[PDB]
Amino acid sequence: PSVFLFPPKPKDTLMDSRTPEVTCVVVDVSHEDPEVKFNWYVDGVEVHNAKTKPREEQYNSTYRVVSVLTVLHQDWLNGKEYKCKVSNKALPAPIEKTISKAKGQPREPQVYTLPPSREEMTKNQVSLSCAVKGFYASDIAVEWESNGQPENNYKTTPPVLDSDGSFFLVSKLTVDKSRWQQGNVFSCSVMHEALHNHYTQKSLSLS
Amino acid sequence: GPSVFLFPPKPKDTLMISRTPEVTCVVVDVSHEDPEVKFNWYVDGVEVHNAKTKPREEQYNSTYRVVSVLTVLHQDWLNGKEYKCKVSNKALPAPIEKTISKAKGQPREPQVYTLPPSREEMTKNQVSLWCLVKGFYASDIAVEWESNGQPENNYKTTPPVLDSDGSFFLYSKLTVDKSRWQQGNVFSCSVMHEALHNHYTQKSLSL
Ligand SMILES: *[C@@H]1O[C@H](CO[C@@H]2O[C@@H](C)[C@@H](O)[C@@H](O)[C@@H]2O)[C@@H](O[C@@H]2O[C@H](CO)[C@@H](O[C@@H]3O[C@H](CO[C@H]4O[C@H](CO)[C@@H](O)[C@H](O)[C@@H]4O[C@@H]4O[C@H](CO)[C@@H](O)[C@H](O)[C@H]4NC(C)=O)[C@@H](O)[C@H](O[C@H]4O[C@H](CO)[C@@H](O)[C@H](O)[C@@H]4O[C@@H]4O[C@H](CO)[C@@H](O)[C@H](O)[C@H]4NC(C)=O)[C@@H]3O)[C@H](O)[C@H]2NC(C)=O)[C@H](O)[C@H]1NC(C)=O
Ligand SMILES: *[C@@H]1O[C@H](CO)[C@@H](O[C@@H]2O[C@H](CO)[C@@H](O[C@@H]3O[C@H](CO[C@H]4O[C@H](CO)[C@@H](O)[C@H](O)[C@@H]4O[C@@H]4O[C@H](CO)[C@@H](O)[C@H](O)[C@H]4NC(C)=O)[C@@H](O)[C@H](O[C@H]4O[C@H](CO)[C@@H](O)[C@H](O)[C@@H]4O[C@@H]4O[C@H](CO)[C@@H](O)[C@H](O)[C@H]4NC(C)=O)[C@@H]3O)[C@H](O)[C@H]2NC(C)=O)[C@H](O)[C@H]1NC(C)=O
Repeated sequence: PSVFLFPPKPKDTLMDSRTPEVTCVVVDVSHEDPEVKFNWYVDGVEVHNAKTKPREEQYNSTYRVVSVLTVLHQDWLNGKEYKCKVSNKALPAPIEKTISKAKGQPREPQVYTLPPSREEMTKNQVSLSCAVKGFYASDIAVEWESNGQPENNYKTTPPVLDSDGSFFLVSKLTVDKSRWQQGNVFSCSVMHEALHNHYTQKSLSLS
Repeated sequence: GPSVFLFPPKPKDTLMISRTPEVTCVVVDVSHEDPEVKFNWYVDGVEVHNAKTKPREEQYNSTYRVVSVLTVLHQDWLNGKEYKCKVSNKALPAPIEKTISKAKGQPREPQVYTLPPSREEMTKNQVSLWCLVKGFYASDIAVEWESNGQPENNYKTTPPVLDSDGSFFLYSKLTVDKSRWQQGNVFSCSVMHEALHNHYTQKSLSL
């Protein structure tokens, strides 16, 4: 059996109303030795506000035991390291993994909206684009709105490392050509730690 | 004991008759005690015998790495033939088999749209030209940029992203000096995919 450690979701660390969690996942737990132990440490000191989630049975007769430790938003953003220690009979030793936020000076996203190409104006649905570039580190959230309400027919590329060490991505919202032609306003909402209030939004409409 | 990794041709290799597409079978962690390794190759389950196997190469961790390379016919790959590499070791409990092929499904033609810079970005010294490529299947694809027939190499392309209709999309961002955009030099996005006629299309962008 092997251990895998996962950071919080980007949006979770950026809004106080959300609950960021580090999650320790362990797999290949044979039914013969299905009892697993966890121990969590934050910046070298042990912590006890963690929990454990109910297990499952994978298709290969191996259990998948998990444990989520709730973290302070500011703890994670300030760089603290999260060590998860895993002990079991079938493992010769206690496995450990330490994870933290990427190191370095945060850099603010620049957000640019791009209207659909005229060539796409022959289709019944058109593509609205939100370029987000120059940000560091790569944790970011992007979503779309119209008239203050969610526009969910969108997909966003992962962050891509640019030649200057910052990241970019593009979000693509697909809407009915009719909606774009009447002049409705669409908005691209970006959250990132380096933005004021962790949030910014840019609009896009037919001129 | 040993592990086997099986690698496909690069996207452009199967798309141009000048290039040579290859499937590469790599065996690592071969021991000194049992160093002998045998490859068997199969196409749609029929054994083939034209592969080129290199002699074992000792690595700095005192294991051997052994490589066998199978030339494939472009149209065999594009027609979905399955390529199986079988690796035999006297230490191995049974031979290790790996198979690779093109991703399954009906190919779908990429639509290619160029997008000019946002007016907001027009206040910077450098500027971003966008090549949207969407609706393609499968996700093996190549994108590059040129101006006046010469490579424009200062670009980055997102990985393909699975869209909600089952096809893929990606963006390629070419960054150029804003001056070049404003004298009106023409930039071109070139795309290769099995579902394009002649496996190639090109879209231009200019002020
Ligand atoms: C002893 O050393 C050797 C050699 O290492 C060399 O020497 C030592 C001393 C050091 O100096 C090294 O730095 C030095 O490189 C070690 O051999 C290595 O063994 C590891 C683990 O066994 C292999 O890892 C795999 O790597 C492949 C990808 O490998 C390509 O990219 C590497 C760069 O990222 C590159 O180094 C490789 O050479 C190879 O490069 C490609 O080569 C092809 C063919 O020539 C070429 O056409 C390409 O252009 C070229 N590409 C590039 C970018 O250069 C990786 O894909 C593997 O991941 C799969 O397997 C993992 C399980 O091991 C799993 O976690 C992954 O998720 C993934 O799993 C696969 O997932 C897919 C779908 O996602 C699924 O379909 C598959 O079935 C599944 N496979 C599974 C589960 O097995 C993997 O990470 C190294 O390639 C190999 N190095 C070399 C040079 O061969 C050896 O480990 C050392 N031994 C000890 C005991 O220490
Ligand atoms: C039985 O069947 C089981 C179920 O199919 C199977 O379990 C699987 O086990 C494999 C390993 O054997 C494990 O694979 C790892 O996956 C890591 C990422 O997992 C993500 O994403 C995958 C899908 O992409 C999901 O399946 C996972 O559940 C997990 O999802 C995340 O879950 C958390 C939980 O809260 C969420 O918060 C996340 O949002 C969510 N994300 C996503 C996208 O879903 C992957 O990182 C691992 O790769 C690394 O380790 C490998 C060693 O095995 C290396 O080969 C590889 O190169 C990676 O190395 C790391 O690379 C880093 C970046 O470059 C470096 O910085 C590190 O240094 C380096 N570390 C190491 C140690 O190498 C790995 O592939 C699956 O996740 C797991 N599935 C599940 C559901 O748990 C069993 O294996 C099966 N057993 C048998 C015997 O058949």
